[PDB]
Amino acid sequence: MYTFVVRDENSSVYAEVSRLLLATGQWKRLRKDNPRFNLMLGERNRLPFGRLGHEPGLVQLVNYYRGADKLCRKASLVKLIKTSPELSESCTWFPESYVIYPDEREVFLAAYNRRGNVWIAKSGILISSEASELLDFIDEQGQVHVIQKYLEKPLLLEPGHRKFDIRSWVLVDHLYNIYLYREGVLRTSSEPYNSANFQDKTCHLTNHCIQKESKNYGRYEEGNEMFFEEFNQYLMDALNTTLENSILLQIKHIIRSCLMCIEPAISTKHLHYQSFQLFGFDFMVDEELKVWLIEVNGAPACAQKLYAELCQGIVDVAISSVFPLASIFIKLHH
Amino acid sequence: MEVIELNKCTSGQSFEVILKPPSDPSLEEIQKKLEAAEERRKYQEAELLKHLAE
Amino acid sequence: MREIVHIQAGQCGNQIGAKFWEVISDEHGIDPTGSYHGDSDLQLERINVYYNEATGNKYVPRAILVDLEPGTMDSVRSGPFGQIFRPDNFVFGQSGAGNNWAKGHYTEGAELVDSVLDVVRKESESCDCLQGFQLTHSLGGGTGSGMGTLLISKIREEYPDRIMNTFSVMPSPKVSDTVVEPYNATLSVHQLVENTDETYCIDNEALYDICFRTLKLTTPTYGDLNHLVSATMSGVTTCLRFPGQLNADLRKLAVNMVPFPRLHFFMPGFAPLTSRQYRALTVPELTQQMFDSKNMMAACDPRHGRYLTVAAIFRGRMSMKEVDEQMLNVQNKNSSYFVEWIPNNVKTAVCDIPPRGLKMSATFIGNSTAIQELFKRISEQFTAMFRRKAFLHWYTGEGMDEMEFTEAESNMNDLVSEYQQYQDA
Amino acid sequence: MRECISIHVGQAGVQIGNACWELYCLEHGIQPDGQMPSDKTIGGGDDSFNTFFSETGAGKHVPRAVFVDLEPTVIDEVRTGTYRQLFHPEQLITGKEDAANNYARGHYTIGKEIIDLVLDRIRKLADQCTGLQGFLVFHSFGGGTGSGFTSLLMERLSVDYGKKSKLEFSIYPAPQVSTAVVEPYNSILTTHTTLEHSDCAFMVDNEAIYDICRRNLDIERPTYTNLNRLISQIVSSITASLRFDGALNVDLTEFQTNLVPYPRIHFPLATYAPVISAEKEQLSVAEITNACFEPANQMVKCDPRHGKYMACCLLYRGDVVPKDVNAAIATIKTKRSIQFVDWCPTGFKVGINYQPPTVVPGGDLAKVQRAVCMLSNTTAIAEAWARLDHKFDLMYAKRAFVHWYVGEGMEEGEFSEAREDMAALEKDYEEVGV
Ligand SMILES: Nc1nc2c(ncn2[C@@H]2O[C@H](COP(=O)(O)OP(=O)(O)OP(=O)(O)O)[C@@H](O)[C@H]2O)c(=O)[nH]1
Ligand SMILES: Nc1ncnc2c1ncn2[C@@H]1O[C@H](COP(=O)(O)OP(=O)(O)CP(=O)(O)O)[C@@H](O)[C@H]1O
Ligand SMILES: Nc1nc2c(ncn2[C@@H]2O[C@H](COP(=O)(O)OP(=O)(O)O)[C@@H](O)[C@H]2O)c(=O)[nH]1
Ligand SMILES: [Ca+2]
Ligand SMILES: [Mg+2]
Ligand SMILES: [Mg+2]
Ligand SMILES: [Mg+2]
Repeated sequence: MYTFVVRDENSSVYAEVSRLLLATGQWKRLRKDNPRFNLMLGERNRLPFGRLGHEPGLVQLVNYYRGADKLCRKASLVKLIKTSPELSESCTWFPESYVIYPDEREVFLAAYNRRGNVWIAKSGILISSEASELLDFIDEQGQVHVIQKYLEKPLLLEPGHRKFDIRSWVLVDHLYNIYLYREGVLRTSSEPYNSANFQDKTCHLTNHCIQKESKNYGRYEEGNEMFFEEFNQYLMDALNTTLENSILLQIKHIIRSCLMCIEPAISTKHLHYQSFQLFGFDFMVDEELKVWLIEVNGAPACAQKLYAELCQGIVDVAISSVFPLASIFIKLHH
Repeated sequence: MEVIELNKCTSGQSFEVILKPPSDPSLEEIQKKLEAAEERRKYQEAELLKHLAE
Repeated sequence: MREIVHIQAGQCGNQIGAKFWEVISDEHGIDPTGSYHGDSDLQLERINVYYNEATGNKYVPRAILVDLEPGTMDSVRSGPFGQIFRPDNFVFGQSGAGNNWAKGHYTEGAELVDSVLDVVRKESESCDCLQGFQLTHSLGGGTGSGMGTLLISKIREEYPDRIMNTFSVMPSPKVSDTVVEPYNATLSVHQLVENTDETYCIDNEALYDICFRTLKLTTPTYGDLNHLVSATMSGVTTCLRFPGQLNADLRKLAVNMVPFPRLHFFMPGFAPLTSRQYRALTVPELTQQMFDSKNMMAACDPRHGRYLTVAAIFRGRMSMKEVDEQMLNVQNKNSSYFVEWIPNNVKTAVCDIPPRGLKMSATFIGNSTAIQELFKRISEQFTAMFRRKAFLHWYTGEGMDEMEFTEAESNMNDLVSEYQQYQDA
Repeated sequence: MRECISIHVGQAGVQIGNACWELYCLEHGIQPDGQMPSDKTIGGGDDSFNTFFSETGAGKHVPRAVFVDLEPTVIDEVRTGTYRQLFHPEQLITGKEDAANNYARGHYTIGKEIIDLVLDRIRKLADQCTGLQGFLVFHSFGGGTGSGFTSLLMERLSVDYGKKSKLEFSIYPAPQVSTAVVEPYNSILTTHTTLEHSDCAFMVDNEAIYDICRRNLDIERPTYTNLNRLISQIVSSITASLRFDGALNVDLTEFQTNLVPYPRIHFPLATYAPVISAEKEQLSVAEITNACFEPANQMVKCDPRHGKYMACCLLYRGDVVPKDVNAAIATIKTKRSIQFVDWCPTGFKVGINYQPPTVVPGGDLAKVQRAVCMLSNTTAIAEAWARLDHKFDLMYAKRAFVHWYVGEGMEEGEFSEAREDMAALEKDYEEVGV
């Protein structure tokens, strides 16, 4: 009999994972503070990693990698890519970015004066054409901010002249195998892209919360969500290419590059406790079919149709691998 | 790296490597605490013997 | 040298006490004449804890035998190991206590108690470093209950910094001599709450059920019940009698087992309990059985409460790796029955010397809040009579007032609610 | 030459002290009768090994050591052991009844009655010293004597020897070998009271030693003997610089100078390699140096990747030359996360002793050709404090077992006072490393 505890009530993914664990009859849920568990579904902030792996006779596993925040915070992600030789200042799949404390403001002004000169600032997002209005908006805030080049030529879905982004779900197990869920999702904007009206933040932002508050939510696809089978069919019909060739090869390359870079810092191979974690990678595609990395989410929610399959895959490869009972993933070899 | 302060002798040697440069209570007070704890023990025992005497 | 002074009082106390000395004398290689005849230095390494050395390297139990009538003691003296005891340590009267706490505590026992304290003092004076005392007695009679708790009170007055430990047999209507047992037990329990550091609660109800259901003894005698008790007493004292690291003396045991001074009443357990026996036991079987409710001697269901502290003692040649394994198994499988505000509250010891007739055994000592069921039982039986003042004349005739009964009832109900407080915390 | 006096308090300190002095004698070629043939200055001298051993006119080499325990059974095994002739009865101090795993009983009740005798026996050793540099104190956190009497002794040593350095070797409690439930209480109480009196403390977590013995020595259920022989090897590697010719860590002051820039943060993490089963390929300088950054080899299980370093010392024994150390360090720095605080140099102080580690004949450790102990002051060791303070908080919220301490004359306020100091200590580590 295996035992686990739950410490993030707000996690959509791990509310379902705990259900499947209880449904096997071989897992048992304990109270929040009971230290005698095999599996911890930990809290988002200040997870007590220092108290794990010190209980005699218990193999302990947590659903978060200590140190993975450096990939999942926008400021530290920019710093990681610049300062890591494995990713380097040359990095072609990451938009030119600069960390601005309310610091590299002088190196930003230099590359800006050399120069389309539209950037985007984010931590509450500002898209401007002049650097003065960007820096003024950052200093009005108290949080560390980052600005990067706005992709002025995104690949637009037709009909609709619509922006989009690609969300990929990646599971990294305790052995640091990298598993890419075969099902991704496109969060698509509903309004035509407007290169001369950056003040309107509806056709430029493809987030679900922003599109559900634009008067075309659900017009072309349900919930502004297009899945891989339809997108691949569109690429074949419209551009005579496939999702795998034009986009997915670059996605798998970026996921491998990011996760291999921090592996020595976060690996639990010889640690007294073990870690796995589910990541949400957000990508952008330009009109030349080049994939850009936008953001890495350390605590992602899933697509509502994909919850059942992805959470079962989490139980299969991340949990039952360490605790055996009585493929939907693409293994990214490295 | 830079090696400095290399000292050698018959039984070994030592040195330093730099990879990067940088960027009480008195005897009286103790006796007081020991006797205060002693008096608290004595008070608790006296209360017990008083209880047993009742 | 960490000596313990043993006292056994009344009929029950002397009958289980005699069996205890019979059992541990055999384990330490001491014959009925007091001479050692064993084949291991483990037997003698801590033998001074319970025995004095006499002339010619004779070993004499540091034991005092007390009763208000001569019957049981005469019998002990005629018993198998009867001559082992120091003849001066037999202290007895003639009147008896008539199953009456007031006679033991206030009248008949008051006349004899000084003689007992003289023998206690003489034993304590020849102790290099006395740890404290262990008392065996029943709570349902008059001498063990009434005079036993009188002795505890006077021993505490004279030796206030010494540990007081008791093996206390709790009465049950299932195995009853008189109707007044709940009165005697309720009066005694309040004495134990105030004056003992550790009390092993031995419920005659549990002993009978084990003899009948498990041991397949259709008609159990007091002798059958005392077989379980002496076996349990040997197990719980193993840490005191043999070289060991955990709970090796009375004060360390109390510090590990008693988080709050009034909650010092333990449920003991033993494994194996098997019908008449050659079959080898495994470590998983010892561990599962010692934690089984049917192997515990207090007639309380541990699943109705929570464990504050547990001490487990394994005896015989076995794998310490497997012992550690199975013990961690039980905690991590039913961790809801252990309080979480006392981390690592289950402690395990291992002794190589097994008891007589066994290759492996396990003894269990639990401080569980489920023990409140035992005190609830006694309180219900007490109240059923006290509400009508039934049989009270036996006690008011010895000078007691009804107010002393009301206080005792109030005191034991307070103990019950204190257990319930930490069961929900 | 400046002398060092070792003090062993309680069962853990005494039994570890036995292991260490057995190892010291094998390392220096001292026979159990006390004779040392290689020593040609019969009856005296100021050699490096004289830091730990005095000499009689008959050529006996006597440890500068005092053993103190509140019950006699553990020290009696010193009086009758292999090295009984080494010590004379004045160095072995025993009481009648122990502290019952109770800090208050060890500190207040029994400590008040025996402290003057202990200091008298230490004074007798100090009077044989031409230039005493201070004391090495061995004790457990969890025992009543190791916790309670040590802190009293450390206070009085600061009074009677104000200018002398004091180093600790402290056994941190681990439930799979621990004997008491109240060990978190005793640990916080003795750390609070000792914190201002100790210049440098080497904590050893029994959980780490236990697992190293199981994993590397294939011992299914390690005993105290197994644990103590491994601990003695690490202690010897730390004190070798005081006992042999050299230029690194040659006096107790240099331990603080090289490892403790901030006085309260004086708990270096020790990591040792290689640990090889005697019943079992010789590892290179690069491999044993790489092993110093594996948590599985640390004396306290924690993750130095998620803290910052303040200082790092590498202590090699055996066939090691500086060129291979520097090649090993260059390789490791390119492949590992080693972040120093900004106000400290990213550097390593290296000491090499050519004599390979001595192993006890018939022990569990194989003889190796090169070994290393890394002493690093990293904020990651604060994980050990957070674990201990959390167990304290769980019991103290219900006041479990507090009556035992109050019953010995301690005030309940000392609990919260000690706990607040520990909370401030955790803040200091956070202020430095995050
Ligand atoms: N590594 C190691 N740990 C020990 C040894 N002896 C005891 N311990 C640990 O020390 C703690 C218990 O403290 P002790 O040193 O035995 O107790 P003490 O200092 O004698 O104090 P009292 O017995 O209470 O008077 C537990 O955590 C044990 O695991 C030993 O020989 N080696
Ligand atoms: N450099 C850039 N060029 C073009 N579009 C960009 C961009 N940076 C951000 N965007 C757009 O802004 C949206 C939100 O960006 P970002 O990922 O920084 O915010 P976010 O963290 O709230 C999304 P989530 O929380 O769902 O992972 C994206 O959907 C993307 O379409
Ligand atoms: N287990 C056990 N219980 C006993 C024995 N003798 C009496 N009792 C119980 O003890 C109580 C009677 O007390 P008893 O010891 O005979 O009275 P005393 O001589 O005045 O102390 C009742 O609860 C009996 O069931 C015995 O030999 N073994
Ligand atoms: Ca000499
Ligand atoms: Mg985000
Ligand atoms: Mg009777
Ligand atoms: Mg001790």
